Amino acid sequence: SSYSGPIVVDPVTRIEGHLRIEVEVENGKVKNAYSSSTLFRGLEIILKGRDPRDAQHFTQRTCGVCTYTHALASTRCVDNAVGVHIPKNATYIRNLVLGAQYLHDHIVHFYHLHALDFVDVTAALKADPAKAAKVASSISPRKTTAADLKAVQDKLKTFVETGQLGPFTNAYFLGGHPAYYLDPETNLIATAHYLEALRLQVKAARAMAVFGAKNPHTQFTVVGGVTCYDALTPQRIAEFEALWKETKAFVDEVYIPDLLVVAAAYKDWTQYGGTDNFITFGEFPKDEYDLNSRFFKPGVVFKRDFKNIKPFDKMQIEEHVRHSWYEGAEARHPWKGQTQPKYTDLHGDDRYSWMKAPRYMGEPMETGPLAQVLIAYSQGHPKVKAVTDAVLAKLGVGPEALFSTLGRTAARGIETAVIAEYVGVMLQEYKDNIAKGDNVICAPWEMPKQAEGVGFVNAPRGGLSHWIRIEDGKIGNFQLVVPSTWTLGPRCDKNKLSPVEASLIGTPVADAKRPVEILRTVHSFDPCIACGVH
Amino acid sequence: LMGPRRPSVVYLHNAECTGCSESVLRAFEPYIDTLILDTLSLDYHETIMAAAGDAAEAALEQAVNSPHGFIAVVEGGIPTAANGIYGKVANHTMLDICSRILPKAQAVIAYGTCATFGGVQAAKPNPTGAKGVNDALKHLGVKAINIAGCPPNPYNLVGTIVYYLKNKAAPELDSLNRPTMFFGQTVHEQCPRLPHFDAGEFAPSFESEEARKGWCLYELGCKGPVTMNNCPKIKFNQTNWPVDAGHPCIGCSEPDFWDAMTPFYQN
Ligand code: SF4
Ligand code: SF4
Ligand code: F3S
Ligand SMILES: [Mg+2]
Repeated sequence: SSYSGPIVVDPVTRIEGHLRIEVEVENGKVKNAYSSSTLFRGLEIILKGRDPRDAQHFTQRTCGVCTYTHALASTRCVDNAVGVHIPKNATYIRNLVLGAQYLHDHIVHFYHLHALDFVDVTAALKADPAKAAKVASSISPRKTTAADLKAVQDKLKTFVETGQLGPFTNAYFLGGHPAYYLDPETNLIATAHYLEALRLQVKAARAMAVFGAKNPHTQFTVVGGVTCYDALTPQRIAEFEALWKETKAFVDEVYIPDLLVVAAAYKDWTQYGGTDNFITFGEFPKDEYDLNSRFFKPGVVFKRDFKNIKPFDKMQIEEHVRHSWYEGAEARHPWKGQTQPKYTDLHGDDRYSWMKAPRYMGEPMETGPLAQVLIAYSQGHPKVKAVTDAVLAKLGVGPEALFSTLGRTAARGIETAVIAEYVGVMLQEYKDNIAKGDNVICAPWEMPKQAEGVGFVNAPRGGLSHWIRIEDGKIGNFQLVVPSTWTLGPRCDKNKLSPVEASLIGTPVADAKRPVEILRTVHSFDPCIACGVH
Repeated sequence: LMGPRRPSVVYLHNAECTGCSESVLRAFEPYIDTLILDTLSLDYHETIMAAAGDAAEAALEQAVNSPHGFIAVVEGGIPTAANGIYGKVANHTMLDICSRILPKAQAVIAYGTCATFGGVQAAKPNPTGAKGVNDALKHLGVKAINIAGCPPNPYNLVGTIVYYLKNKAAPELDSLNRPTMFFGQTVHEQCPRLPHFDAGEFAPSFESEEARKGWCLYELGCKGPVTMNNCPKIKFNQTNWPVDAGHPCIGCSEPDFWDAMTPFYQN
């Protein structure tokens, strides 16, 4: 009782944007995969000829999930082009807002995008809330009572008995599903925390608005620094700090223990969705012109050879179009990029996506939390090592376990925990700098008529780069190369499967009508298709 | 997904960045859990719904054809160039999807400047021929309530929905089909820096002592004077808004703003 034939998942839900996944299944396992991105907007085309100062406002709208990240990348890119060295406080404030973005983003991803692949919300109604409370209190320093969880169960019961299941309508778990493993009590704990996370994320996002004006789509960055003089005040710093502290507590006491209880129940998921190659750009600089000054450092690894981390050479990036809906077949370095749409329909002329296919030294590279964590680990990062080792020991698995869908999901949690703590360190450094009498947040600069620039962000989904060629003081070319482009773009002109495609090979599918296993792997990369395609 | 009891909402995503969906998640008093468990029945939403693929498509059909009726909330512009092919879901163009579903709704709300007016992908040279919902579907008689902004204040969405549920009608709308209860004032007339404007006290640069002191941002491009929104009043995330963060308004609740308000740092 194992299926052979195609499976199409279109739309892939619980991602940002518009993705179609196609697989071929042979005897109950995936033997082939295509990652098809089915919306194009063309922001790179739109930017041509405009004022480089305007780029961040357009490119931020690449994505509202990874809001701020593109404004930061564009501003880093134009800062770089004009050769301005922004003040220490602008680096601190930009870094603090970015750290808060990671916490918001990863919490929402685990609960609101990923968890319904693993949690049967309706089985929570059959749970014993007293047994569930004991379990919940054993995994966290946060003590949970039976009444606590019964309140959630009562609310859910009412919701389900209305027959209006809303976002749970036709869920793959309804009626039971052989790939869903959790007991009723663990479902109830995860469902309770899903709901809690809906309100906690409000606070995590608010933390960005304290300095950054608003979320979504911050409005405090300028070429040369930041604009928010109010962010210097003790009141705004206190407000930020309080939100950060509450968000970190949720990470530490709710998200990571839930991640570990679910990972332990799905330990077979160490055996699927591995990848070979990894790229990461580093994040949280001390020096805006030196990636190696970042708390997380850049690096490149091929074929899981973490003993031999290679330096990141930005000139070795090329974006392929042979299997994409663009003209021709020529890959381009983004300073020579081209965005020339030409649609051929699904698999017309062997083309099946609006994403380009970035390759590093010709190889397909996973980026994102697993890349950032594994490379930092391998560079001796003490905080990443400490958290990763504790996660490994708690799960009773060795490091090989990380090269998988479960691995990736765990790495997202690891990075969340590490960044939540590091925000506190950055905050203190910021405070210290203010206390020294440094109240400067923006530096003057001048627009060159001709220049090239690049800005690098390690965003929640991985290495983000924005590339500008300034001509006559205007945008001659502006190219975005985005983490989901790397991870979920299609094949290249050497026909190498992208990370998502390759990772899907070997996926078991118990029920082809309800292919939750495909979703588990795809969701573990946290796809953002507006990002990937722009 | 729905039946009696709570009003059904079908939420569609066209050419968008999901920032408008994220804004709804920031809902405050009521919060988003109250809205989806008590107020409304969120019967289709690609970002957060459990079902995918064929099951997701069946959920949408079930919702749209319910005899109980549904409200449509639409995020993103509709790409119309090349017969709609720049945007597809379930291998149907967004144009075709919206053309079929929206005339069936009891009410349509276009949420965000992309859905209202075309937005960022509609900016010159508009390679995908992206249109706002009412522009794209005027021939089918669709007249969506337009809640503009990039993204809008989610206060404005919830407020519109609640009004509609209570009064069984749209609130008073302006000439861009936006509720006058939210969009009836310029940003500028509500701005705390207005006395500086009146006095001709403008920051000449972001690094300047005048900017530090909170002087008016008009010389640095502020489009508050020509932008209708409730930003200074409601603020965002219960705590801030662009000019109080020291940055000019970029005019994000106005039609064609990407081209009309640019260069953003000039007036
Ligand atoms: S209106 Fe703005 S925030 Fe909303 S979908 Fe469009 S680009 Fe994104
Ligand atoms: S900062 Fe902008 S909205 Fe405020 S007074 Fe000046 S021009 Fe008006
Ligand atoms: S940029 Fe938009 S969010 Fe308000 S302050 Fe201006 S209308
Ligand atoms: Mg690009």
